[PDB]
Amino acid sequence: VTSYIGGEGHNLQEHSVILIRGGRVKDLPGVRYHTVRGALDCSGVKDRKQARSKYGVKRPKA
Amino acid sequence: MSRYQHTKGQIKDNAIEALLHDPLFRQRVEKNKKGKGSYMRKGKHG
Amino acid sequence: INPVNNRIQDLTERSDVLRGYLDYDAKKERLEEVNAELEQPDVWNEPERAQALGKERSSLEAVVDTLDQMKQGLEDVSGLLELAVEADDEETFNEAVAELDALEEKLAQLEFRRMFSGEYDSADCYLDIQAGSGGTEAQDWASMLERMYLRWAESRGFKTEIIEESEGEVAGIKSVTIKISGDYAYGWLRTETGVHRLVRKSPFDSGGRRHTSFSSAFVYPEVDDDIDIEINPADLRIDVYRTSGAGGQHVNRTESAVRITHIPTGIVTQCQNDRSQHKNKDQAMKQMKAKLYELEMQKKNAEKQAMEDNKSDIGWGSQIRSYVLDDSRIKDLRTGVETRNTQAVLDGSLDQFIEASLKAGL
RNA sequence: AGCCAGGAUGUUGGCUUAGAAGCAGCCAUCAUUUAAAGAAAGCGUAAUAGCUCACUGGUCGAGUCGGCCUGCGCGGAAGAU
RNA sequence: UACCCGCAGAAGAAGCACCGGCUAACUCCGUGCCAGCAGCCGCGGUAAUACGGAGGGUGCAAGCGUUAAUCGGAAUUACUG
RNA sequence: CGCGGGGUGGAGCAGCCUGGUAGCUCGUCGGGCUCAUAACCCGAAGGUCGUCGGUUCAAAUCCGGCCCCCGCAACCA
RNA sequence: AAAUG
Ligand SMILES: [Mg+2]
Ligand SMILES: [Mg+2]
Ligand SMILES: [Mg+2]
Ligand SMILES: [Mg+2]
Ligand SMILES: [Mg+2]
Ligand SMILES: [Mg+2]
Ligand SMILES: [Mg+2]
Ligand SMILES: [Mg+2]
Ligand SMILES: [Mg+2]
Ligand SMILES: [Mg+2]
Repeated sequence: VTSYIGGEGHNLQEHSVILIRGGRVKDLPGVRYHTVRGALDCSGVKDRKQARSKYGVKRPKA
Repeated sequence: MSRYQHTKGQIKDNAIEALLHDPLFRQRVEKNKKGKGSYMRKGKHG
Repeated sequence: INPVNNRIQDLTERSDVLRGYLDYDAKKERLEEVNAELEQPDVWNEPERAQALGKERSSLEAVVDTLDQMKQGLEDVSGLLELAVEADDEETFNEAVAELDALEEKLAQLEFRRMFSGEYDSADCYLDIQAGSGGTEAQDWASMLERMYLRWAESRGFKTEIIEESEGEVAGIKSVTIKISGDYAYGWLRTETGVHRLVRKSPFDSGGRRHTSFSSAFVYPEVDDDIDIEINPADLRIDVYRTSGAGGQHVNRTESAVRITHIPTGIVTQCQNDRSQHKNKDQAMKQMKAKLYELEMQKKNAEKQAMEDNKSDIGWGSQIRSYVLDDSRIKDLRTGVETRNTQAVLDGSLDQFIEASLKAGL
């Protein structure tokens, strides 16, 4: 299949073991899946402070 | 960074030209706010 | 002496710019580490390494040395400027001027080498402009670009020649090929290869909407067409043998058929059309030559294919400039240099972009 | 012809080169201390270094050197009962 | 063990989603069809309550979101209808 | 290798037929037509006749050489 | 007579 990569910037490349979750992208032809940010080889999105759950971003400890 | 997967297959002569004749470098036409293709059924916040 | 002062002022600025582009501190550091490596007596035991390191060192040293020379010379000139002005000693002033000139020349030389370090940079080029997906608007944009390029080339002293022009059915051009002859023509233009972004309200659109149209420039140097070299009989195996089916008494005996084989490559050409062996060989020879030529062409093509594939890999990065006419601002995406004089740029003030690009090395 | 000795100085001539110190070349090819010593003929080096040579001093004590002309020979010269 | 009594001191103990419309909750800055968002409709091309951050708010709460899964809405297989 | 035919602007064709003369269709350029493009209308330009020699006063044209193309023929054992 | 944007 083909799966969308949400968020600004990703560490992904060839032979990268990833988790996909489902959910189709209306714009993209044939895309039926979203990759899960913050699971397996896929990293969380950098510098996010809101909606972090969706993007695998840990709590900014202060 | 990520590679762009062009819809040109196997480029033989010139890459730039091929890219130009691709969806990547398609024309972007603004939708009118006033004038011709200007009518909005529902507003952005309505 | 006001012009001299102005020149002095300029020179420091350009030196600073050069340093910025070079990344001077890093270079200095590299030179230092390499120097340290050099004096260690164990490094000359490995010969291949050592020569390479030496090669690396020298250029770096030159870069560094020239840079501070520039820093010092300017300062000296400034010091002597005062003397020229207030004390009114003429000979000293003249000397200072001479020194400045020398320094300027040196700077130019350094910048020259930084710029035109590539192999084909001195040669003349074919600039190829192609209109995009837009339509009439795109064609117009392409035409505009072509015009701009022509203006630029005339400006510095290059000879333009419109080789091929495909004209737009409504307005502008569909495609154009321009031969640009002159000293370091390709080196000056090679940076302009890429897709150009026009943003303006279309005059050809009936609605009058603001369009984002694209058009590609493609600069390639006029390579010298190498002579197709004569293959040596040492590289060749010539077999002679009897023909298939044949048909007669003299045919059964005679070995007219010729098999020519290239030893380095492994290509074969057979010929048995003629009765005469010699004639067959000649024909076979010709065939072999043709095959070799074809192989050469194929190899050339394959390499070329690799190159663009790599170029394709950059994708959206082939977009080099953005010509916004509505907000009145031109931006080079590669360097980051911006100007609000859009009309001036269109007329042919590309020097500001081009030079910076060259300095960058992109 | 052997044999024993020296075979230097300015000097590593500059340049262009990654380096070039007789020997990568490009080019000049000088003068010096003089018995004689090429800004170098070969080997050698990352390049120097190093090892030879040219010419010269000493020993030794009679012929010697290499061109020309010709005579006769040698190699070049491998095949199938 | 449950349970009860005493001891000390606010002490050791709050997050998650969302805020264009559906759908409860809006502004400023940053970005400029880019980056990105999105369940649908669509948002973004230099004043974005739709992107990202902040302040303010709303809903849930030791959970809160996302995905998958079934029924519902869907009278959209209608026996009722 | 032999016998023929050819090479004439961007293109495709003529003329070469007994040497002096450069034509047709399309294309190119400038107008006009349309809101614009196409079509259509008007007006122009553009050829060292593959190349090198030869002979007539004179060569696209005749003759020869060379380069390129297209046919044909390249056979009997 | 009259094709297209
Ligand atoms: Mg003999
Ligand atoms: Mg509301
Ligand atoms: Mg804003
Ligand atoms: Mg929303
Ligand atoms: Mg937002
Ligand atoms: Mg039902
Ligand atoms: Mg023709
Ligand atoms: Mg006639
Ligand atoms: Mg017209
Ligand atoms: Mg005539």
